[PDB]
Amino acid sequence: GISRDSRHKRSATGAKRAQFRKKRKFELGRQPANTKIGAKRIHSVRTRGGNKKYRALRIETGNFSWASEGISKKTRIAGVVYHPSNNELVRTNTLTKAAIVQIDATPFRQWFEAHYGQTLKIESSVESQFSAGRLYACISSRPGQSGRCDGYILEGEELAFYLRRL
Amino acid sequence: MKLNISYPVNGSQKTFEIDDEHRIRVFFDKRIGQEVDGEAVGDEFKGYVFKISGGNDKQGFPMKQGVLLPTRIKLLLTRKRKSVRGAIVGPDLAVLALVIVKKGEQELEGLTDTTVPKRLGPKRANNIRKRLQRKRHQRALKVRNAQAQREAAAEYAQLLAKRLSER
Amino acid sequence: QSERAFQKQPHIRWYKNAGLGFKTPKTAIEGSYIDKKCPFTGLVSIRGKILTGTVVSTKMHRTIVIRRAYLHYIPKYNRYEKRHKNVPVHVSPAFRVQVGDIVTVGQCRPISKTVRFNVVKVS
Amino acid sequence: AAPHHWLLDKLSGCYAPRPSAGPHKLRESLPLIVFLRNRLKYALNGREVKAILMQRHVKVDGKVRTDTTYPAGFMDVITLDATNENFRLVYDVKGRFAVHRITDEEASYKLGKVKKVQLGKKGVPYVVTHDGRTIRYPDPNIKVNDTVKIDLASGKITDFIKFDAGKLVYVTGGRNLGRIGTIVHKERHDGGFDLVHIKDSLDNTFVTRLNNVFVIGEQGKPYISLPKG
Amino acid sequence: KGRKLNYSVQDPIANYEAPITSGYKWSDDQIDEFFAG
Amino acid sequence: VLKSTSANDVSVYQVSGTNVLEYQNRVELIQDFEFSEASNKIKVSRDGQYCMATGTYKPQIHVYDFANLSLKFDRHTDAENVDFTILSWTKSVHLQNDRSIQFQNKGGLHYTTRIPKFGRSLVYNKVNCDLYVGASGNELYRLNLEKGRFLNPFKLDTEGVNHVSINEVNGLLAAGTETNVVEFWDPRSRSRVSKLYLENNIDNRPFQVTTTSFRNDGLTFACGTSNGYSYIYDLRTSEPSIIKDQGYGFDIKKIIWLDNVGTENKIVTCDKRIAKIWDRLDGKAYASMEPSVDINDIEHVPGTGMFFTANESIPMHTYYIPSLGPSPRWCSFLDSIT
RNA sequence: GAUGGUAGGAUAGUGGCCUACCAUGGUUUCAACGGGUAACGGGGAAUAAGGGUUCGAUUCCGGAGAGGGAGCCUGAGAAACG
RNA sequence: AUACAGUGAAACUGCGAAGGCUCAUUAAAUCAGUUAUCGUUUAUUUGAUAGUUCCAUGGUAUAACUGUGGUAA
Repeated sequence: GISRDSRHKRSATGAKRAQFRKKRKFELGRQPANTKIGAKRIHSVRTRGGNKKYRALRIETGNFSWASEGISKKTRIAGVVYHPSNNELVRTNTLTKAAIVQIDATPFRQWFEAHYGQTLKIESSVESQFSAGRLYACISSRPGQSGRCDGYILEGEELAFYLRRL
Repeated sequence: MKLNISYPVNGSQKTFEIDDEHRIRVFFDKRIGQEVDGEAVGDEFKGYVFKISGGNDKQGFPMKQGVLLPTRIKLLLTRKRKSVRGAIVGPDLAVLALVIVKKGEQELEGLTDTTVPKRLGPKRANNIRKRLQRKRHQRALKVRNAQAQREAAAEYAQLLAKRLSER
Repeated sequence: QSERAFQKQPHIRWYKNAGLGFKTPKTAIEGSYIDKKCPFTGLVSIRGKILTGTVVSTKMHRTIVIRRAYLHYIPKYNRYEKRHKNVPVHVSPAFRVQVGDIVTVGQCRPISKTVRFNVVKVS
Repeated sequence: AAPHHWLLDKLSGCYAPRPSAGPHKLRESLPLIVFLRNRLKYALNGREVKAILMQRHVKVDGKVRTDTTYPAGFMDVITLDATNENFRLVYDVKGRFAVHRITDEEASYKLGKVKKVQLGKKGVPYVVTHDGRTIRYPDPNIKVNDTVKIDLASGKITDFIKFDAGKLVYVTGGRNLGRIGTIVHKERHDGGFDLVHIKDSLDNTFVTRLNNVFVIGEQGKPYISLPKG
Repeated sequence: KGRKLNYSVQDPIANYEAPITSGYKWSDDQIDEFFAG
Repeated sequence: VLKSTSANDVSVYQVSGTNVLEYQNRVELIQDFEFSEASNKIKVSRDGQYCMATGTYKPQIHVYDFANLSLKFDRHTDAENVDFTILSWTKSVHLQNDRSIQFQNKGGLHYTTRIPKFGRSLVYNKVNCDLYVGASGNELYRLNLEKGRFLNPFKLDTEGVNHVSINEVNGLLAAGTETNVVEFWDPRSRSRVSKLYLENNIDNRPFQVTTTSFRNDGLTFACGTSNGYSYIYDLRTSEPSIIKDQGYGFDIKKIIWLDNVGTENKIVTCDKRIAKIWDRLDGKAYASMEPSVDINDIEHVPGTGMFFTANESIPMHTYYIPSLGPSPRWCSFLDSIT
């Protein structure tokens, strides 16, 4: 990154003759670490005293949350199909916040068969993924700042809310 | 060339100015760690084996163990550009360091037949082999700290309970 | 009321109150509008000072451009040249503000490059 | 290089003593060197005021706090052991620090304006003041700008003065800094020039802010003693 | 489409490199009789 | 003596592996060869030294002098890179993951320009000096280094292109698209000449061609896919091909020839985990180079038998083959240690 | 990026601060935007002096620089006079 | 004072220097006050603030130091 200041750009009035200043330390834009899938490597960068910041690049073990009961359990990552904060970001298959990524939902199968007995009330277009294995789930946590991959599962309303999109 | 030689377990080390470089040519194009014989560096020390351990060349520049390229190169060490000779030994070493790991056929009145002792015995208890009143006071101050703080906290939480009952 | 991706929703339908003499309309308490930066449900909290004036343009959405003429006691040429000010402001689910419409706003948490004020009243 | 509040004579020096960090701010306090040395004159220079600070005569707020630039702000009761000196220092009517002399039963406490009440962590009600005494558990009816009375042996609130219409208020801040009389008017606006207004000898009127004013008692009965002329 | 495809002329790259005369070691007739089909 | 992996009656060696008495018999070739936990892309310059390796987090440039066996510098560039080339020595051009293009010099960062859409590949033309940059969509752009203009961008098919390359001895512009068509343009005419279609016999899903290459005879063309299937092509009966399924087959990214050293008609293929090498006119594997981690891409040093990968680990692996050729003049005691 | 909206990146965090997508906005005769110096002078920036009436106390002219641009590192604080 | 015991060159340590010249001309954007940050960082100052235990004390590896040396340095 470069900057965080209004001095390089124009305001709501249209001004000119900028030529302002050598940029300070507190306009610090670090490089955009597009977090991907790999082996888990988090860079421990420093800022503002001992404010360590976890910059995750190759995180896997996503803690994704069963919605209707709120069961955040551990799984892997496959790939993001739709994220128009950059439509090339899904072409390159990175992993950022608020992305809709696919999960092999085998521990969710284990929890359902463990606290319900039988195997398969829950919606049908996610029951198809209960059968097959890959369910859609959206990342909540920030791997570029907190270094973690947490998320929430897609269950019904939010599922169709994304499936009608793409 | 000069050959520094070290017999480590006896604690002996001495340099020997060996001219007549076809004696020297046994070491040529052999990098650090690879062993050698006494047979092609000398005749009076046969059955000898020396693990080489670097050496400053003329212009004094050291070699660090195992890079490549027996000329001089400019690396980054403890980070700034320092000049360092390559690990492989060639014709232009001033001194070359050697560790003798087996005595062969002749006694040496510098290395074998003369030796130095060590420095001094150990100081730590476990190094000599191979408090409890503080343990009283630590535990007593810890249980007293618990019996002060964890009781006083509830002792003003009950005053909060009195304010909540009166409110 | 969902024309964009990424789970358009309140962020924890939801309802709160900034207090301090400004009402929350019943659709803004329990209605289908999201209230992302409208301070009644919102994510922002109120502070600062509250300014009042009529408008000039409400052309783009979530842009309320207030005008604010005010008295100032000029001592230089001993006559009052009349004031005029401008401030962009995000929408609220209480009034489609047209030309005229003296309204007031409270200072909070810079939303765009130049907006710190969001509508809390219409009269 | 000085402020106005210290009552500092100009024929003193060149470098003015910056107070160190502490309870109060820089702009609303006087350190101990400008207190003892050149106001009531128990010293002649910095060397001997450091000497008596090492001797530890000062007992501000019941603790010793041996420091030269310790920022004694509003009504920190400076206590000196020899000749039982008890000093409550308040504001006069023209902006300076009038240091009134009090007695032991009055210096056994102080009062403090409450700034905010918090549900901070683990269900604990919470109160701060201008010296930052985070004391546990007041009643739920502590609004902003009320007045707690600190214990000064332990830290507990002993008495409480509610801020409402008809209370004796002290103004520290803005162009009303250091006035007493608290009743002509009440006017709470919604973000500025909001206050209770203060009388004069002819009962004149005045405007200030909420945070720049704080209560000291009742209409005729403050349990603080005040100096006179 | 503001910063998207500015068809301007830029200062440092106007003589960043220099061309070559013969270039391809083949002939253009070799191109034509190379991919006639 | 460095250990060798098992293969088909042939030996390879790695230097700077994940595993590479050992501390006191270290075999380190290039000092400070390690990045910040991954690697983007490595390539060796046309002259006998100065290899360049792009960065991973706070991405750098990392020029290594081969005649000094260490690092020269690391210009921390502004954004994360995907593709670049080297233009002789000191000049080089890069493009990042955003649609911006950097021009590094001896002083570094001579300019930063942009392309209107997100780009994926860049090549330079030695003849009349226009870099062709392949991006997403209908758009294959030019930035000519003569007069710094822009040129009349090449109209593609729908989705775009994964790789562009021009032929060396005659200039035939390749562009590996998504819909199996290879879209050969002519660097003379600025028009299409052919729209060759790629076929198979398995047809799992509609693969996209990701790697294009030529060599210095100017008659054949090496083609890739998004499935782990190498392809050869000639003008001689250009509709079929010879194909090479690979035993894992995710996405082949680097297919490069051996057209300048001995042991001829041999080619290196490289997908995400493995990089193999086989012979022309039969399609039988000469060797393979299985590392302990995935591969971001590779490169092969000219004149000799050594390879440099960019991977997803902390160091980069170098792979020496003492049967393909010798070790070069700056590594001229690798044949003495192993 | 002009003006705003949605999301992400980076942040110490607010923020078109940067990028994807979308809308064609926004300031102005109630002075936009632009023109220069006794802008080595001015603006209280401050002390005022018991008769000097724009001399007469000071903070700051603007930002930079440690041979020249570039990149990196340290720290509660830095794009370090070391 | 036969495991330490005072002077103390040279070495580790705690800190020191804790704020100094020249050059091209910015019109409330340089500056001064003020509102706010439940929109944020914070060493030091000050007030507060910790409850998971199956069949008498834990490991080599480096200095300083000796010893052999290289180099004009």
